[PDB]
Amino acid sequence: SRNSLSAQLRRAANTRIEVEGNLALSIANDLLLAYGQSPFNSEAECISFSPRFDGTPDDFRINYLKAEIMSKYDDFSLGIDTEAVAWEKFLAAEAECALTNARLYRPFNFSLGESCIHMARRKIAKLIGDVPSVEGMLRHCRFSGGATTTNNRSYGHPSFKFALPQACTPRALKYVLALRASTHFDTRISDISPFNKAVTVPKNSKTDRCIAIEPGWNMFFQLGIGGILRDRLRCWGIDLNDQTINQRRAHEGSVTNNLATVDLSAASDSISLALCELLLPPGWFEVLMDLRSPKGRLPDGSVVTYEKISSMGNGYTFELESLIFASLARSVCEILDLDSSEVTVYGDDIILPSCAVPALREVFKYVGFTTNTKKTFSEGPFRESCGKHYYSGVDVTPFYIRHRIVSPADLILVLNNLYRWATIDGVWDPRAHSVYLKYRKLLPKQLQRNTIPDGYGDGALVGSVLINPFAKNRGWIRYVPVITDHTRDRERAELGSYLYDLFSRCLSCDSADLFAIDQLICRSNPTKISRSTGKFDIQYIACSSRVLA
Amino acid sequence: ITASLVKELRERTGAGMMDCKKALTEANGDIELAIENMRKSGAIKAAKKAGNVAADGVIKTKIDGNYGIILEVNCQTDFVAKDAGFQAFADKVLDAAVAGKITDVEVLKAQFEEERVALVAKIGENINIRRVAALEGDVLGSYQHGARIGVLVAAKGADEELVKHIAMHVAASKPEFIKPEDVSAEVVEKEYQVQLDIAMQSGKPKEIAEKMVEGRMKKFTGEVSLTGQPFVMEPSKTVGQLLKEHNAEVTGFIRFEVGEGIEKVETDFAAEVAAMSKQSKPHVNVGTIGHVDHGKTTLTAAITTVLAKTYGGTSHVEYDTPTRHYAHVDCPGHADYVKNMITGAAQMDGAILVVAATDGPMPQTREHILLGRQVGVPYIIVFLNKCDMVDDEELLELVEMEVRELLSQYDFPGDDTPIVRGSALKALEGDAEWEAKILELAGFLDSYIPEPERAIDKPFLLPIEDVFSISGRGTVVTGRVERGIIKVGEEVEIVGIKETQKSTCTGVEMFRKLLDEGRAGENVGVLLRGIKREEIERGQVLAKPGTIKPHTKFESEVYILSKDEGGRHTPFFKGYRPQFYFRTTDVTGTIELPEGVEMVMPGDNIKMVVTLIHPIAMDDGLRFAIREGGRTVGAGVVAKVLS
Ligand SMILES: C[C@H](O)COCC(COC[C@@H](C)O)(COC[C@@H](C)O)COC[C@@H](C)O
Repeated sequence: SRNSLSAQLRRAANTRIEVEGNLALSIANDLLLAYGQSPFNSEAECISFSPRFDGTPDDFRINYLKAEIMSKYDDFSLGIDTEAVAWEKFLAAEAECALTNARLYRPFNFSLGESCIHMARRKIAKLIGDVPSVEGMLRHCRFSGGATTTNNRSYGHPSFKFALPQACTPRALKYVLALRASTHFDTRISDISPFNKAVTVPKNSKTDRCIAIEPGWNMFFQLGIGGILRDRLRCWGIDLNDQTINQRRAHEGSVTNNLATVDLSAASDSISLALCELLLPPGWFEVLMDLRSPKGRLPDGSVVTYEKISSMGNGYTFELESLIFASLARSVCEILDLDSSEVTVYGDDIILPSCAVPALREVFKYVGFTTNTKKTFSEGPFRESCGKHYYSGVDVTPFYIRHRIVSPADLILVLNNLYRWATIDGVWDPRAHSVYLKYRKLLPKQLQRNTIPDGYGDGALVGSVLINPFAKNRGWIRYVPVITDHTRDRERAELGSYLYDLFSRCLSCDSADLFAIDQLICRSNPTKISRSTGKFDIQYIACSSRVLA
Repeated sequence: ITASLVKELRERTGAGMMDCKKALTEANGDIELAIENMRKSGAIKAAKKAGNVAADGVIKTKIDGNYGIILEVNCQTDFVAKDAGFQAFADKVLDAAVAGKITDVEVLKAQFEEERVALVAKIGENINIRRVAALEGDVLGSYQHGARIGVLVAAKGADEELVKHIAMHVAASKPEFIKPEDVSAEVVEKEYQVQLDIAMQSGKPKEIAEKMVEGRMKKFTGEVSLTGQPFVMEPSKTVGQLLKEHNAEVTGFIRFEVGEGIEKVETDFAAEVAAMSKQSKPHVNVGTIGHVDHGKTTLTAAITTVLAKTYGGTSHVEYDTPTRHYAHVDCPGHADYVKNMITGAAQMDGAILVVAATDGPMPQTREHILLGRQVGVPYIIVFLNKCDMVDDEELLELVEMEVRELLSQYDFPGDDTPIVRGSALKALEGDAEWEAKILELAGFLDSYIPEPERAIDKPFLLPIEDVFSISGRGTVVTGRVERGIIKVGEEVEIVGIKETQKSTCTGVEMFRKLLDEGRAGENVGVLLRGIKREEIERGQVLAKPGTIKPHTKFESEVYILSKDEGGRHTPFFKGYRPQFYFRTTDVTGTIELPEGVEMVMPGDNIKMVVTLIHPIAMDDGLRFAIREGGRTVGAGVVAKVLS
């Protein structure tokens, strides 16, 4: 006997979207029709459509949306085993490193590959020194919020990493022991084992992605290495905390054609032990070898002895590959008389002068990397880096529908992505609008009208907040209801939480006005654990409307 | 020509000290001719200041029935804008405009030119009447948002308060037109032919770009017109909808803002100092305040130069004495300094009031001093500049005494204020006799301004960030020691939010070591005897017993961020209820606005009396943030504890 707006909204959010067939596919096909493109004839066409890198930007932008939009949809019935496909590639890459490890440890003959290794070795040494410093490890070691061999996702919070004894490899034991000696708290090891756990996460409709879950103490120290590398790379003008650098350089390359964007075909699994030993100072290599996991256990129980140095889940992998790709790209520049500060890297994503590319491909073949010609761009109007895609200066970044659209929140996310893609300054491209209004009708009535401004997430439809009948101005602040994941409280590990806090606080154009003000805010937040139930809730947040022109 | 006589001509004239000495010279001891000579020589003095950029001043409005006037009068600094003499001028001009329905700015100018010249004579800033306009209608309303923004509104079928609210809106949202249709339809068809080129380059169909540009142009025209704007006192409805509800109509409106469309040439204090400089341990914050022509910048360059030469070594300047490091800012603007002070971007331990002995105090000199009083600057030192251009030493004594009495009038120790008699120019040239004065001034900074209190020397205080129950050990709170020292065995109080509780420190701890004590600056765990985890929470503090108290109600000085500073874009009014952030936590509160204030705009300085939902450990000087859902929109300083 009390249907408040808040209860009404919650009821609406907890219904299911009822529709015949693949809703995602229907939305995408109506979108293509509205832009005068042919629709996808079948699910098979969705994942195998190639765009043409010519035409006006308008033509290309929708054509590219077409090639991408259902590229990652995870609910097709094509009988593709995306896990088995991944494990196949995983074995192939490992076999690849095997060859590389042997060729590189193998004995006047002259070579671009060897020369770049020689030059990169010397430059890396100047950059990172002989051995990782104690000060750096002290500043950068920490636990992450991810799984470890002992902690599944729900026990992933750092407080549980201090609370539960973590595993470690034989070579990492002395690191744990040095940590243990330095504190009165006791740090416990659950088991000593050389195995990490290999598994698959989603990537696209054709194949999963292989990753590793590390022993937690190893991870703790890997992150130390990762942090140090990230600091040092700044001296090469590479900031691994800022993806926008690469994004802009991609845009620039799409206009000037003087910069190339190079995609490395998951060569984050092709970094061989041999290459690292040749490029890194012996002190560093020893440490990388101490902290990696030498072996893996696959989901089916079979084991692997790793030919590569490490894989995506390791806490220094992202930084190590950045260092390795950068140093090679910069030596290729030196070799060619190009300015090596023209090189930027962000993990897998490399940007350097278009003229260097052919030489880079040769060096990369030689060190056991496999360059994907289709995603490497050194001419033509198109470039792409770090999530942004450009065609002659025009932003043509697509959006993706990843999952079966089931709940109103799913549909709102899709509609909001359409909005962001199809509007300019809040004004709709009429072609996309018609599709948006059509599919908006599938939402429960109240959620059709409940709008928020852009930049406030996807718990409601992006639109104008001033016409939202559910928005309420209280004490001159406007509050708007948004859909959230419904959760239940869990108890935090009390001592684990204390160590996390104590460890974190002990491990340590701006106007002067808002700078001193920012200093006011305490940045630490108490540990609070929740489990999400699968249901939806409603929460009121403070909102500012879009500004006037 | 005695000093006594010059004094006589001074208080009869308001003219500079030497101007009187001089005019009493070429007129013999005849005071009356002197009056006339100076009054005659005023024209050129005003003419000389006339090249000075003057972008400050006031907006004035006055309504008499259905006729209203809005007026702008400029000057160089907001100190002079606040001055009683300037205010009197502008009110006189305003009254004349209304009475004689004068809307021609040139008639207005010409009619007051004599007073203007006489006002510029004794105030020493370029003062000018800028523009004047009039508005008529069935019902007239006005709003002044301080001195900076003035609004006239004419309407029909609307009551007095409706019009007032519309005026307040116009002041905040700056509509250009009344209604979308009113937009110079020929000024947007070029911008529509400019816009559709921009759009139609993607190769996007003719129809698409046109259609999108059209839609864009429609809302662009809405936001620029009254009718189309969200009403500031109820943004879910436009002013147009408001008007229909009242069967009323807006006839016209006028919005003036001081300095609108005048350059806005910002100054780089630090660089001007360094420029001027070239051609020629405890940390203490100081600032210069005084008249634009009296050599504050010259003095600062002389200070940096002489101290470097002698002792070796937020647009600010730095310099050192043997015992202190100084940071030095200029205080050219009242509102600007108040804002910097509130946000913590600036904070004087002492002020150097710069007065040119050739003139002596200006009328606005009290405003300069009053600022000190208002932000509670503990100490003022005076530098009498341009002393080399003064012959009679007894005239210097005349100026000295004028300054001392002004200081005492505002409760500064005028009689005990150090006053240096120097010359920034002569010291900057290298004359040692004058460099000696600079060193003397730095001696006073050293001796007269006490070294600010060090955190370690204050009573212990730790803001509590989290609380834990360690099985087998007890309760531990974590935080950074804000001040003082906590030692194992000492008693502490848990202050704020709840009733105050007492406990005993049984340990102090860092990740790597157990400690006997925790000291200001240090991040630690403090172990407590007896007390349970659920009896403590974030937002409370640990303190030496009796050294801090919890309060719910306080007077504050508050700065509200501007839109561009990432704050609000709309104003708020009487019942504003944001979060107040004290040290580690948001606390909900209600505000009382000062008498006569009804609207607060982004970018405003304002005093508010705050009342918190629960108590918080605080004393005078505690800085806080004002927040809306985690976003910072303002900043405050606790000025006085209440209930
Ligand atoms: C005991 C501690 O406070 C200082 O060194 C520990 C250590 C520093 O890294 C050194 C580097 C791998 O060359 C690891 O040393 C173990 C070696 C000698 O086998 C790691 O420091 C990070 C912890 C203590 O948070």
